Amino acid sequence: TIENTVNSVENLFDTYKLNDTITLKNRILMAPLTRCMADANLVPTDDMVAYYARRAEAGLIISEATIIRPDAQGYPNTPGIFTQAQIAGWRKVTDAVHANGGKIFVQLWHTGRVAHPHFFGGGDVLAPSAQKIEGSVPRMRELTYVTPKAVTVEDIQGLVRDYAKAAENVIEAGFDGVEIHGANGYLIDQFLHHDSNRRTDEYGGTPVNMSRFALEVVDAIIARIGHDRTGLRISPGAYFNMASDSRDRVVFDYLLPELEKRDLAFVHIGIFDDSIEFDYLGGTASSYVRAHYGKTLVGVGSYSAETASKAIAEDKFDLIAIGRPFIANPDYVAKVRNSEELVAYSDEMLASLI
Ligand SMILES: Cc1cc2nc3c(=O)[nH]c(=O)nc-3n(C[C@H](O)[C@H](O)[C@H](O)COP(=O)(O)O)c2cc1C
Ligand SMILES: CCCCCCCCCCCCCCCCCC
Repeated sequence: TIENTVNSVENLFDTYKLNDTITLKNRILMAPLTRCMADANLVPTDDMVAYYARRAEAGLIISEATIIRPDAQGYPNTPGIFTQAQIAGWRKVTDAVHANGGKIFVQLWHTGRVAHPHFFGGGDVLAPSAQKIEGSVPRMRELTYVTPKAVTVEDIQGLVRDYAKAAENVIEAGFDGVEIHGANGYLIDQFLHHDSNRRTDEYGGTPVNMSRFALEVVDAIIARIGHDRTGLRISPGAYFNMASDSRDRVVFDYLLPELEKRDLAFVHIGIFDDSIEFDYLGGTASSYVRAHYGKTLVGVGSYSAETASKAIAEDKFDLIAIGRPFIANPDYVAKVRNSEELVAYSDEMLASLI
């Protein structure tokens, strides 16, 4: 059991060969963490360069979610990678991480129905279906979510194009690869769940159809940058801006073996506390995926170094992403290596980019 922790987490420091292109120096990933600190042009700042550079002891950094085009924006100051200036800003980040002996993937984002037109000149919010989420944008004054426009198949083609163009830009910006943000209720996840996907065309209504958009995005990105540089984050369990539906499981039962055919760099779970069991998945999100997918898996969500080490020892997943503790402890890896006390995260830490 994971709770029966032991007095060594040596396995976290194992070298891990993702594939013939990339070997990680340890099993510890910096989880993607939106910080809302990019500039008015959504260009990474020199403060963001320093922030990522000081975490280069991680085996791999996954960047904050990075938007693929303007109508993807749902939160303030989230960086993009669709303009030349954005590419140049990210190149400073990746050069600094590499110079510090690290590796970094960008996380490519479209928020779908969680976008807000305040950020993009009053344009249409896009989603699989005209199903609005509840509420308003967090930490902003009165930006109520709107009913999305159900994308047309031409919109879908343009979105696939723009994911692929972003992936090309990512390589120009010097990243080691891309994590596709297929998780946490955002655009790709919206196609994979019945709450958000009420379509009756070739993108809805069956597991094959509901998986089609995700697989088209994956395949278009692989065609641009290669499978060894492409990972995917997924949320089989509904929990953020997503209502649950008992039929969603069979979508993922179809998707996961299809993903295995693409020989991705990794699949990564998107969850906050992986100790939570989901009724519809027969247990935890990671155990569900591990039962349906036989290649490298990144676990995440309320793990300590000790419980992550135990889970990996027990073959539950291969790599551990660490989120909140990497905000509270820039030197997380060194402190874990040296058995030093770690500071607990508090939400108040988000005000500071350190
Ligand atoms: C402030 C904050 C921002 C986040 N932003 C993202 C994001 O950009 N992309 C994403 O996929 N997950 C995001 N997450 C989720 C984390 O990647 C991670 O799954 C979560 O924090 C659980 O891991 P932890 O317990 O180690 O923090 C965010 C989490 C937090 C706390
Ligand atoms: C945007 C990143 C930071 C978000 C902070 C607020 C928390 C969002 C995630 C909530 C995690 C708990 C989910 C409750 C869902 C029920 C599932 C069983």
